Amino acid sequence: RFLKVKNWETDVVLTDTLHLKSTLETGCTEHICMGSIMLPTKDQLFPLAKEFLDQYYSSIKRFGSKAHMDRLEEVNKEIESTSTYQLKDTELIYGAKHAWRNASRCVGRIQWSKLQVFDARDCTTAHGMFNYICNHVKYATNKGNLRSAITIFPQRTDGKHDFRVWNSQLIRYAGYKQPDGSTLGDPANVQFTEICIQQGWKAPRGRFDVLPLLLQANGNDPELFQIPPELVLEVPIRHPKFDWFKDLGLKWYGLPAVSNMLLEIGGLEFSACPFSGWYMGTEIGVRDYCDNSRYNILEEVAKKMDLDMRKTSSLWKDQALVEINIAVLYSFQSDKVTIVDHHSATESFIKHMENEYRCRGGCPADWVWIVPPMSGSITPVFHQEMLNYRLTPSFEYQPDPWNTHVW
Amino acid sequence: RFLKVKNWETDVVLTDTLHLKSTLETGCTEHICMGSIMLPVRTKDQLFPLAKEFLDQYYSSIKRFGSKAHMDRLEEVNKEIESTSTYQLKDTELIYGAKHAWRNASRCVGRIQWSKLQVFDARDCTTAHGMFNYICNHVKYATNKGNLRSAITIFPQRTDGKHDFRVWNSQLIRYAGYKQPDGSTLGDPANVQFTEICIQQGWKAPRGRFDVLPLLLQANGNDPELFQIPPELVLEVPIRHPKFDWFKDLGLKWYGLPAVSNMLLEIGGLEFSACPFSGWYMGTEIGVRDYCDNSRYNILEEVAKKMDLDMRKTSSLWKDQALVEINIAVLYSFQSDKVTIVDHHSATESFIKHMENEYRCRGGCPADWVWIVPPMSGSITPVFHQEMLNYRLTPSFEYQPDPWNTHVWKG
Ligand code: HEM
Ligand code: HEM
Ligand SMILES: C=NCc1cncc(OCc2ccc3ccc(N)nc3c2)c1
Ligand SMILES: C=NCc1cncc(OCc2ccc3ccc(N)nc3c2)c1
Ligand SMILES: C[C@H](O)[C@H](O)[C@H]1CNc2nc(N)[nH]c(=O)c2N1
Ligand SMILES: C[C@H](O)[C@H](O)[C@H]1CNc2nc(N)[nH]c(=O)c2N1
Ligand SMILES: [Zn+2]
Repeated sequence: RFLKVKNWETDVVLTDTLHLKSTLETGCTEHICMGSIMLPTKDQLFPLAKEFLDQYYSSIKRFGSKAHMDRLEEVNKEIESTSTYQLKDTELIYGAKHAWRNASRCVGRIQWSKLQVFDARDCTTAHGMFNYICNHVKYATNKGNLRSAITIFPQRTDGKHDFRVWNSQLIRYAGYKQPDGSTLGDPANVQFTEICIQQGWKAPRGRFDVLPLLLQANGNDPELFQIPPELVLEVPIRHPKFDWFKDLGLKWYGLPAVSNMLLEIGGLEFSACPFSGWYMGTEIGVRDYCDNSRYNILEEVAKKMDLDMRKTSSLWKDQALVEINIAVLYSFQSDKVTIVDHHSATESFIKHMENEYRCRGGCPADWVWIVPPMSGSITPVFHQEMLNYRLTPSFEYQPDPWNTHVW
Repeated sequence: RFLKVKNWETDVVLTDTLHLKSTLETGCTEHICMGSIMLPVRTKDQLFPLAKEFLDQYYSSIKRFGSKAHMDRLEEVNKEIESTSTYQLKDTELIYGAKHAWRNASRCVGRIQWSKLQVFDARDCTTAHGMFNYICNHVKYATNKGNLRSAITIFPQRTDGKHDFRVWNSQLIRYAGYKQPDGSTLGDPANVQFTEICIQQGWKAPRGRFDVLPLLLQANGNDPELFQIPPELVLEVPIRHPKFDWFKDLGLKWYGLPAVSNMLLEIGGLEFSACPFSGWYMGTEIGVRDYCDNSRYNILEEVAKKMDLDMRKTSSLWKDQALVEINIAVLYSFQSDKVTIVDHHSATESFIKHMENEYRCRGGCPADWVWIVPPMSGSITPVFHQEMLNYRLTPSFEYQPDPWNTHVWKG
């Protein structure tokens, strides 16, 4: 019930008490670990509201205060009447920052308290949403000096009036299926690029076409909007040693801005809550470029380096992978766009873990996601035992809108 | 209950019914996942259900479930337990048990080979000298002049836990570690504690960087004894790089035979506390972990210097770059000397096929993702994208405490 975690490279042992506050379920049982599975009303409402409000007022040294009790009273009265309730601005900000703080799969949580929260709860239309989103993008991008931000659209009411951003990220390249049988652009987005076309989009059918936004307000049909090109900061990808690298014609966008998740605070459900930080190099270099069901460029890069691709034991894929990742970092840095390498970020996370254990009693962490997709054991997180559990407020997964939307 | 797993690179979805035959606990609960935690005397009372369950499995596998041979064997074991508080396995049972323990080892990427395992029955052994002889033969047989063969040597089962056979080495072949008065470590830092024990027990240490450790063997619960593996039996490989000629000057070598000796084999409730087993190396065990862990030989810097990588900023990925070259050199060296080894791409690829085969033929394959995924280049191997269900089946290999922490000294 009081758990210890060991770092095996350093023998440091932390004691986790925070997990006893965990509420939601992991998917695992005593008979089975699902640690590597991708996705494992008024009486419902008030305890949830109460538990959140309890942690809020404790966090501001006002637990058991008149202001505390008043707010509990007040929210309880609002729930009784409206069947929902509204967060005070302060609570909204705490809630958001804490959803990040609790995101067990996030290696960048050391930055969690420095999140810019944009209250977009007065929004009523997709045009409105578009405006809020352009502002988020410009603010977050900041001419390459990235700043973390989240924009929070109105909370779910009766599930018929949901706000949803249909894109999985605010910025992402298109994916088209060729008669050739292959795939042009980003294969991860083939279906979404289709639904854009189905709903009107004029695709330039290229390899790196920034997708249009597909915005859904109040449960209405979603609408297309093109982000101002001048707001989409992109980095051309070159290598600091191989001049042929530029000829591969690769680029990536500076702003990772996840738009498809669900923010839960005090039982309230924010279906449209796009948030953004900045890239860890491997997200692009390892996953986006080298995953087989993505840009899958490994073969071509290797061939250009003239490595022995005959036997896998030449570790040519490994060599190419390293070089590709060197280039991603080199390009971003040269263009003064914020980026962190997998060594710095994992080392930062270890310090953060130690802070959370020391100041909060622990830190929920999903090893399967925290360890970078390359060079795993030469990063400190590899040797770090982690406890995974679900705290609230949280970011949750939610079904893709097209499978849901009552057209 | 049926459980599905998905490969997110291929969209293959498999169905697990095998987890239903799971008993032992995972460490996990509905409120906490302990999936990345490294480590999360038995009465006649608890012994017969364990025996029966095993014997039920064994006889299914040979398509004799419910036959008279099956029933009589259950009878015989039943009686033998109430009479002797334990029982003995038939040779067939031991062999089946050993293979299935490997097959059930959820952290082993090498399980495609599970059915081909040479079982050495050392249950007639009584003394440490007898142990040394058995081990020597294991080493010679498994080595096979570089053409490695999986083998396991099974010494006598636990009785009262007061007469245990134990191999005090974590591996049959492993390099000495020496702490120096200045804080630095000479040799393998992983073995400083065991090295010290050996030294105290009479071992004359050469005090070099790659001294092969002596066998420290415990028979029947008596104090352990030192034995030197004949050098001619210890196959080693000098490490060089195919393009880099300075690499040989790094003075590196490794032993060819990975032979794990500190685990406990459990079969039908019976506990085998000394069951050394051996296969062959996946290149990353040496090249990534043994050479490059900060707490091991830790050669990344020295290799990086020699490569003249930009080492001032970690965003140069000089570490990643040096790691790859070392792993290249490890594979090249072994292949050049015709010592069996497998790269992490081949091994993970084989594991996916094995695992699929296991779902089809067996209804599942327990697998520990945290361990299965290679410690370099994780996502460019197919296992990274594979969902896995982890659970514990018997027969199994279990951890046990280091014998020096539990041994009662005779003098
Ligand atoms: C500022 C620098 C940040 C860095 C370097 C970073 C890093 C990462 C990385 C590498 C992942 C793995 C994701 C993948 O492989 O697809 C991840 C996941 C995640 N991040 Fe962070 N992140 C940052 C900011 C943020 C912010 C601002 C938020 C929310 C306010 C956030 C919330 C999350 C969540 C919820 C996940 C897991 C999502 C899932 O379960 O699929 N991160 N992060
Ligand atoms: C024949 C070629 C084999 C290969 C390539 C192989 C590969 C591996 C690797 C790379 C590991 C992870 C090691 C680590 O990181 O510490 C492992 C773990 C393991 N292997 Fe295999 N193995 C082989 C044969 C065997 C055999 C013959 C047995 C037993 C009869 C076995 C049983 C196990 C067990 C029980 C573990 C888990 C160790 C633990 O929990 O600490 N393997 N294997
Ligand atoms: C697509 N992979 C699974 C998945 C599903 N749904 C959302 C996901 O987002 C990952 C994610 C989330 C937030 C991030 C913030 C910053 C950053 N650099 N990467 C980040 C990556 C990932
Ligand atoms: C010390 N490291 C953890 C550890 C503890 N106790 C036993 C271990 O065994 C690892 C292991 C076990 C069996 C193997 C068989 C073949 C192989 N190539 N590596 C293998 C590696 C590992
Ligand atoms: C099957 C496995 O759970 C899946 O591939 C996970 C593994 N770890 C990951 N880790 C990160 N950071 N991102 C991912 O998308 C994944 N995918
Ligand atoms: C904390 C963590 O469980 C520990 O470092 C694990 C990670 N995965 C591993 N995987 C393998 N194959 N071998 C190991 O020793 C480890 N160590
Ligand atoms: Zn688990």
